[PDB]
Amino acid sequence: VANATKVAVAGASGYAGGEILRLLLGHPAYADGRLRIGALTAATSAGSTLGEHHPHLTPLAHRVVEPTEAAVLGGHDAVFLALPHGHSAVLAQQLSPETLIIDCGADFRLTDAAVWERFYGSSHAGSWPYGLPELPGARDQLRGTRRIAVPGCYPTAALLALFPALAADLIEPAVTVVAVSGTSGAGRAATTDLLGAEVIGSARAYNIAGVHRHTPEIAQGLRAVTDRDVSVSFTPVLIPASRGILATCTARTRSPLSQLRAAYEKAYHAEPFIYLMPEGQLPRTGAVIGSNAAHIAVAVDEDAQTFVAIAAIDNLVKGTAGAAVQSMNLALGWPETDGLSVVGVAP
Ligand SMILES: NC(=O)c1ccc[n+]([C@@H]2O[C@H](COP(=O)([O-])OP(=O)(O)OC[C@H]3O[C@@H](n4cnc5c(N)ncnc54)[C@H](OP(=O)(O)O)[C@@H]3O)[C@@H](O)[C@H]2O)c1
Repeated sequence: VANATKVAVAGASGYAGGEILRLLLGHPAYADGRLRIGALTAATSAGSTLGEHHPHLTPLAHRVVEPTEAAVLGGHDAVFLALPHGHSAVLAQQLSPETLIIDCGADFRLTDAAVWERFYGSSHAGSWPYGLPELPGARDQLRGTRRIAVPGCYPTAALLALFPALAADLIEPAVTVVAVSGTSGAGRAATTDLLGAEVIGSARAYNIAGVHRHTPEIAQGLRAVTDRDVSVSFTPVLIPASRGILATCTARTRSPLSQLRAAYEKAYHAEPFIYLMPEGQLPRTGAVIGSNAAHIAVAVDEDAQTFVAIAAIDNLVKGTAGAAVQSMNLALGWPETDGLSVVGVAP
């Protein structure tokens, strides 16, 4: 059990960095003095105050953003990396080795070098314990870890929706995922196609037909629960919301619905963040915003011989920062649910 942890956040001015800070402010270790918020770093934002970026985080508004450098990041027991991929290997190498390093990007997520290279165009750096505690065998690798690779947002929703059925061998291993997402998932770098005037009142699929980099990440998590050949058709759709992922996940099945439901019960009955919808209810992203919860319902389309699983998460909490803090709690030997509410902020 960690006694006193001074935390830095690299990429503090971005959405993921902002959300880590929000959750750390609400964490009971912050309140009782055991967790201390240190250096807040970025690139070009350095020299500005945090309030200029995250006006919702008023207790920290006056903090001056510092450059993202080893000298600034030194002397922290834990360092969150909330930066675009391709910096954390370089950066992680510069930090004291015993630092708990929690990487929100993709660099340490994937376990196959040829898959990595294909989708990311660089040499594979390797892999770190995957920050999705609810996956079979995941929680054990996170306890006492000094290294965490936080999952992508879409794979979190897809894996939670699909792994129990596939693990029980109750569906075919060719899965289809169509997931809608709020725009905060795309980050805070200004581009035309993320402007409000463009996104408000409009929906669009993007990176379709296997080009999205989260495709192999879904396939990897699934391959860990079955011996069968997994395929993934993944289509992300940007919708006019700031937060939220609703993943619609399908696969061929000939199994009774009651057996599929039993597989979800077994997987999730004692998982505090997973909420199985009551009969006749279905998830909505509105219900999970600002919580670390995933709300899940499953069904069978008999005419179509198709299993349907719906999963809703907050992309910034269970999809990113909440996953990071949940995994942090595990790494430090603190109660896993600390700082992480299952109650949504709705309407
Ligand atoms: N947002 C999500 O829903 C989500 C979900 C899953 C994973 N992630 C991951 O989180 C990471 C950041 O995403 P985001 O959505 O939070 O992006 P973002 O909102 O654009 O913020 C990016 C942050 O990184 C900083 N940065 C950029 N280049 C840097 C550099 N060369 N050195 C140091 N800092 C640099 C920026 O600083 P400046 O302000 O100075 O530019 C900013 O603080 C990505 O790897 C992404 O894959 C995000």
